[PDB]
Order: sequence, then structure tokens, then C-alpha cells
Amino acid sequence: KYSKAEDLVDVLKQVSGTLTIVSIAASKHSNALIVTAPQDIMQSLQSVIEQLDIRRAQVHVEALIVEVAEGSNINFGVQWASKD
Amino acid sequence: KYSKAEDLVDVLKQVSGTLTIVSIAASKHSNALIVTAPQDIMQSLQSVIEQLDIRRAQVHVEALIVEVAEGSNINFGVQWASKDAGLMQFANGTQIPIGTLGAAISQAKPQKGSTVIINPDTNGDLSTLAQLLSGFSGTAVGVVKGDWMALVQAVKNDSSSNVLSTPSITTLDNQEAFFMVGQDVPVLTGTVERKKVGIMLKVTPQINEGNAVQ
Amino acid sequence: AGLMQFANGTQIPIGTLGAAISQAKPQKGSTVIINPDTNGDLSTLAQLLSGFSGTAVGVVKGDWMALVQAVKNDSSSNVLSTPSITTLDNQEAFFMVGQDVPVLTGTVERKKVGIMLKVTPQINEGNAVQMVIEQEVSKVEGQTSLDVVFGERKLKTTVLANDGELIVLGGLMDDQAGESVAKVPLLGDIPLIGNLFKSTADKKEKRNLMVFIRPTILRDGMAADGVSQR
Amino acid sequence: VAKVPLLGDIPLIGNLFKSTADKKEKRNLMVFIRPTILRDGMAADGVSQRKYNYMRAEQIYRDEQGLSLMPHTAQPVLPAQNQALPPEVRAFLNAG
Amino acid sequence: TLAQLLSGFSGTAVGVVKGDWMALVQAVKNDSSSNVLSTPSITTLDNQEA
Amino acid sequence: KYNYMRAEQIYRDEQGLSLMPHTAQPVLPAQNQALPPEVRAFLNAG
Amino acid sequence: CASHNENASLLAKKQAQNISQNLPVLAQSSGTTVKMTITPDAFLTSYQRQMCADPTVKLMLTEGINYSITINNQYQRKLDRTTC
Amino acid sequence: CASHNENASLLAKKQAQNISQNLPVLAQSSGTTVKMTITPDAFLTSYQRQMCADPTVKLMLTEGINYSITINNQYQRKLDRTTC
Amino acid sequence: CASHNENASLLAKKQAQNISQNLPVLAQSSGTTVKMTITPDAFLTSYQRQMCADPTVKLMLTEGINYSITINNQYQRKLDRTTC
Repeated sequence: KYSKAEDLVDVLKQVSGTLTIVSIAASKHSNALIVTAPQDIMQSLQSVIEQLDIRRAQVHVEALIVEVAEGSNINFGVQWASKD
Repeated sequence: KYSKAEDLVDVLKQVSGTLTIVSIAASKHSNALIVTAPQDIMQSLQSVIEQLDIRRAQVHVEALIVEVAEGSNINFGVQWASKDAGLMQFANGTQIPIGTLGAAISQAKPQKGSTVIINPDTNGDLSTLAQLLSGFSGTAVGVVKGDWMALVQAVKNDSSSNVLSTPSITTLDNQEAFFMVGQDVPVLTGTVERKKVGIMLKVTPQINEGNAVQ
Repeated sequence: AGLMQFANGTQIPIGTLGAAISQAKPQKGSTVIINPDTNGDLSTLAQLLSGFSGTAVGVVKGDWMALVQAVKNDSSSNVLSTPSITTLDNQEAFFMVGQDVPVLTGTVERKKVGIMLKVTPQINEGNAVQMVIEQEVSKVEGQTSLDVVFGERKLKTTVLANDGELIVLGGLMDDQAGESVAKVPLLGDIPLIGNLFKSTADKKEKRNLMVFIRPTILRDGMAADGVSQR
Repeated sequence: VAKVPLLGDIPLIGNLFKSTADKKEKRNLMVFIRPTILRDGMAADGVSQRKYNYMRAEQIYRDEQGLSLMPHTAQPVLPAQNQALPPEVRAFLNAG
Repeated sequence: TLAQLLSGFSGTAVGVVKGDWMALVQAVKNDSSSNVLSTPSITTLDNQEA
Repeated sequence: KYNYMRAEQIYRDEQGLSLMPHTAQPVLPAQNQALPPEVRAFLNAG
Repeated sequence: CASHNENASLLAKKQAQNISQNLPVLAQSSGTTVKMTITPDAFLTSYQRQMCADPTVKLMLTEGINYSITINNQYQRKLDRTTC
Repeated sequence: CASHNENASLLAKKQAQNISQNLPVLAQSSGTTVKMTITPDAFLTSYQRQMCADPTVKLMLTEGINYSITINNQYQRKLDRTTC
Repeated sequence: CASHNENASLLAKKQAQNISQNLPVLAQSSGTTVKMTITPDAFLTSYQRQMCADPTVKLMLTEGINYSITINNQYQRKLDRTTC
């Protein structure tokens, strides 16, 4: 319902690996994974998939970049010149 | 009926692999796969293919790119100049300085020529004066009399913009679409590689069955 | 006693004009230790006017001048092109009408631009065609420092269309409204005589693309001769 | 700003000695996205038929005000949908 | 040569040039300011990078 | 944020392009347009 | 620069434009005339008078852009500020 | 620049053009004349009068582009605003 | 350089602007007029007089930027310094 089928496919290959034969395959076009296992391992992998299929929340991240610069300078001076 | 025969062919090779002999082959031209297995494995692989053959929904993805820009600036200041008795000059802007003006005016005077051992006048060369005025914009009011001058420059530039562009593409679910309207321009680079610029939208939807597209 | 000059446009500035007029005056020559007149060199003045378009009305008397420039450019376009190809089911077809142009690149590789359509249908037995399509429309548009730039618009998607019916692949809708102004400032705001002190430039622009696709299924030996005969 | 300094502060005649430049600028982008799901075979023809009749009404209004130098002269317009029967094809039914 | 001095010069120069002796009183006060506020924003799913 | 951008483009529109009136200018479609006035009547008949 | 002018035939297209984006049949803005395509007779007196009662139609039919209607059997009629 | 002129022989082709895209036999727009190719006699009086009753034919045969018909045995006749 | 001038129509937008960032329905600043979209009658006399009692509205309606209201059935009215 939510998860992308081929993200769970590796997560489930380890879970199924050490829970032992078992094969997990994911159809990209149909977004569905196909679990083939004995009746006991299946009922395990159904409660995992049920709990990994949850709906994700999305976040809106604003940044605020403020800058306030203020310069100044002042320059005052007298100069002379003359003949020799 | 729907699936492309050679997409299911690998999906079914694993399912058939650990369900054990079994062979799966797909005819590209006919879009049909040929399952050879014992009577028990077959009846399994028929209920899989029946459930992977479903009809796909397609999505129409519109983007809306809005931009509203609004500029302004204003520039106002007075400048003086005179004889040996002084000047006042400001380098702000865009506001052309009165020192480098008062020169370009004098280099523009006609130089009275004569040649002996005629009475032409070479007139001026305005290359210098017309280079100041090249990019200048806005008022310059002056008093130029007796080489002393007071030059009051002012302008107010004000722009605006508004843009709305909305590319859109149509894909099947889970398939990625690419849409470019642009131009393809070379970058140096090194060896001249070829780079694409313009509106580009690349999206790959999947329907989440809450009727929400992701 | 002054000038007023605005850099908007396309609107040729009166400063760089008033020079090009004076560099165009005949320079009275003489040579001693004759009475020809070298006349002018209009290279400078005719360079302003090279790309200029639209009114310039003036008063040039006693070197003071008032030059009122105005124009309204208005274009339009309409284009409809419709390439079509015929394939067997599940086989991919390629159709190009275009030209084949070299790209620099490195070593001069050879690149193809023009209308291109590459599609590979499969009939889904609901009588619905299921394309896998790459449309492209290119052309050579002018140069760059080191090569040619190509205008290019392409979309590659996968659509599912009924037998005889029309699905939209893609599209664009693009609007703009620019504006600009320049003024003195304080005098440009009088509601009547303001316009003497302003220089305005407006712009408006619009574009629409669409790409549609209509499949058709030729099943009978007689179905192929119904479309190809008409 | 720039000024003399001491003379630029008189509240009236100060402005003779100053040179000011101000600036203000603003920009806003947004990017939005609207999905739409076409499920039925009839859903694909609801969206793609209204964008068709939208482009075909641009090309008619572009046509109604013609090419000004050459009348009347055609100009491309996009074929109608549900043309039904041409007028002369109409009669052929009413005989046979 | 003279217009190269004055190229970037800014602010008063008052003088007395008479008989080649001179007294040249230069003064200026430059004062700037700035203010900027920019605020980019993005929207992602959780755990995905934008 | 949509109704914020659409109120920039209306205020940009209310003070038009000054040389060319009235002339359009892009504004962003409304939300909940409901029914156009002539579509309104078609309900009141059938 | 300088003054109406006004109104349509643009908006007379833009108004049939507005009608069709929700549809459903078509509306054609022909010149300054609007068109609408599909035993609705007493449809008319009903259907017309809401337009005739609509203050935009009471604006626009009094602006001077024509209105018209079509129905499929087939028929039509035109209605303006006068027929309302 | 400057004024009809008008009409066809373009549209007199464009109108036979329109006929044939739906077909079925052909229609040939010969000059300003339209042609149509295939015991239909009482076909004619029937078939003709609907054209003669059609306001476009009542426009076009009164516009001045000729009409004609052909039938396969074989025969034909021409019909214009007068024969209607 | 040189003197009001003043006030809005900017801030008359900026003030409807302020209203909508918290919302909820919309507020439209039309020219110098503010608009607000959604049997609230005695709503009005209540709802209006707090505005009429608000010293910014007692500033602004006495500044000269118009105010108005809309309600969805549908209706509206405008209120200014006088109607308060």
C-alpha cells in the first residue's frame, strides 16, 4: 500500500534468510512482492510486511537567511604645496 | 493480458526456483510465457500470473512554476566642478563623475591645426565622450559656463516580471517519465561535452491506494 | 545645459546618437607645406540604425534635440505536425525526418536532429494499445562560441491508450509579462506631462505545446487496407 | 550615500552636497505539483479530451483573425472530435 | 594623466591654485547599508533527502 | 502558499502593463472556482 | 495608450474557455458569440432566465458580446439582453 | 489585400476531402465540381433532395462550386442549385 | 522626495495578506477594498462593531482604504467609517 516493493525486498531477504527454502521477489511494474515459503514462515512474513507498510509523514523545511550590514567611513585632511 | 511477458519471466524464475524441474520462457514476439512444470507447481504459477497480470493506472502530473519579481532603484546626487578652485565628485552609481566628464569635454574641443615648414580644423574625437554616455541612463542637467559646472543627475529605474510555466507529463504508474523543453548546448569542458538546459521534469509516480500519488 | 537619456530597449540612446551625427559631419580639408571635402564616414551612424526598428521622430536644430521613439512588435505562430509510423505488435519502430549534423565534440561525432518518433506498442486485449514512446523535435538554432546549440524538446514516457482514441502525452504552457520604466523621478509622476520624462518597455508572451497520440489497431488483412487506402 | 561630511547634514540645503543611491528588490518562486489518476479507459479520455478542445479553441481563435495580408487562406486547425457525417455522406444514407 | 587621478576619486577637493602654490582640502563621508532576507524552502518525505 | 502567490499576481495585474491595456497578464487559477455562470443555468433546466 | 476599445472577442473566448474546463459537449466562442453543444424546450425558459438573471450575463449581454445556444433531432436559438 | 475572389476550388477539394476520410468508393473534386464513385434510381430523387435540402448545399450550390455524382452498368448526373 | 501620497493599495493588500496567513475561506484585497470569503445576520452587528471598535480600523477606515465582507445562499455588504 505504501512501501516501494523493491525496498522491502532486501529487508525481507535477511529476515527470511535466518528464519530458515524461501524466496522473495518483487515485481517492479506492479509494485508487489511475491513471497514463497512454508506455511509457518509465511505467517511471520505477513506480520512484518503489515508493519513495514505504514504511511509516511512529510516535512516542510523553511530556512531563513538574514543579513544586516552597515558600513561607514570618513576621510578629512589638508595638503599644501608650493614653489621650491 | 497486460504485463510484458519478459518482465514476469525473472519474477517467476525465483518463485519457481525455490518451489522445487521447472522452466519458464517468454516469447517476445508473441508476448506470452511458456511454463513447463509438474501438475502441482503449475497450479501455483497460474494463480501468481493471474494476480500479476492486473491493469495499471496512469497518472497525469502537472507542475506549476510561478515567479513574480519586482525591482526598483533610485539615484540622485549633485556634483560641482570649477577652475583651479576645486571640485566635488561622487562615485555612486551609474552616476557618471564630473571629473572624468570635464576631461572628455575638453579632449573633444576642435584642435586648430596648421602646417608649415593651411587652415583646417581637425575638430574633435568624441570616442572618449561617447564612451561615458554609452551606458548612461537618466537625467543629467548641468550648467557649463566658464569651465565651472554643476551637474545634477537623477533617475528612477523600476522593473517588474511575472512568469507562469506549467509542464506536464503522462506516465503509467511506477514508470518514470522525462520531459524536456529546452536546448542542448556545448560545455567546454576539459573536449566539448554536450549539455541540456531548459525546463526539465522527471517524475516517477506510484499510487498508494489511499488514492494518493507519491 | 544637459541631456536626458534612457537605456531601455532597443530604444537607441540620444547621447550615442548625437555623437554619431557629429562624427558624420564633413571635415573641410586643405593641404599646404586644394579644396576637397572628405565628407563623412557613416560607419558609426549606420551601426546604430543597423538593428533599429520603429519610429524615431526628432527635432534636431541648434544641436538640442528631442527624440520620441515608439514601436509595437507583435508576432504569432501556429504549427501542427503529425508524424506516424506502422509497426507490428511488440516490435519497435523508428521514424526520423530531420537532418544529420556534426557535433564538435572532443573529434566530430555525428548527431541527428529533427522530428523523431520511436514507439513499441503491445495490444492489451482490452483493445488498448500501451505505447512505449520517445517523441523528439529538434532543430539547429544559432551557434555558441565553440559549437552549434540545438533547440530540443523531447518527452519519453509510457502511456496506455484505447484502440481508436487520443491520449495526451505532454505539454507546456508558458506565459510572461515583463515591464520596465525609467524616469527622472519626481517629474515622471505628473498625471499629464509625466510621459515626457519616462521611458517604458512592456512585454507579453505566450506559448502552448501539446503532444497527443492516437493508436489504431489493424487486425484483419482488410483492416490494413482500410487505413492505408484512405 | 556620500557627502562632504559637515555640510551634508543641514536639513534644507544638505541635498546639494550629497549623492544617494537606493535599491529595493524582491523575488518569489514557487513550484507546485498536481497529480491526477486516470483509472478507467474513460478517465484517460476525460483529461486528454479537454486539453484537446482547449488547443483546438486556440487555433480557431488564431484562425478567426486571419493572416492579415493573405486572406482567407486556411491556417492549420486541429481536426474536430465527433465530426459525425459530412453533409453529402448524410444523404447517401437517406437513399439506400 | 589628470583624468586618471580623478577616475576613482570621490568627495570634496577644495583648493587654492594660484602662483603654483596650493592648499587642497579634501573630505568625504561614505555611508552604506544593506538588508537581506532570503528564505528557501523544500518539502520532502520523512527520511528522504531533498 | 498558493493563495499567497495568487494574491501577488492579482496585485501585479490590478496595476496593469501601463502601455498596453488591458491585456490579460498571467494569474494563477483560482481554487474552488465552483460553477461558471452559464454552467450554473444548465442545472436549473434539466 | 489610449482607451477602449473593449471588450472581448478575447474574453468572449475566455468565457467559453472557462465553461469548458469543467465539462461535461462543448462551447464554441464564435466571434463575439458563445456557442454550446450537446425534448428540452421548457428547458429554455427555465435555462435562459437564470442567465437573464445572472448579473454577469446582465453585465455581458449588456456589454455587447453575443450569446447563443445549441441542442441535439437538433435545434438552437440565440439570446441577448433583449430576449432576456 | 484586397477582397474576394472566393470561393474554392480549394475548399471544393477540401469538401470532397472531408467526405472521403470517413469512407466507405471515392469522391473526386474536379475543378469546382465534386465527384462520387462507387438499380439506384429512386435513390436519386431521395438522395438528391436531402442535399437540395441541406443549407450548406443550399449555401454552396448557391455559392457556385459545381456538384456531380457517379454510380456503377454505370451512369451519373450533375446537380446544381437549379436542379434542386 | 517628496511627501505622501499615502496610503496603500499595497498595505490594503498587505493587511488582507496578514489575515490569510493564519487561515482558516480567503480575503481578497481588491483595489483599496478588502474582501473576505467563506444564517449569520446578527453576526454582522456583532462582527462589524468590533472592527468599528478596533482603533486600527478606526485608523484605517478613517485612513480611506475601503473595507468589505462576503458570506456564503450568499450575500455581502461593505462597511466603512460611516457605517461604523
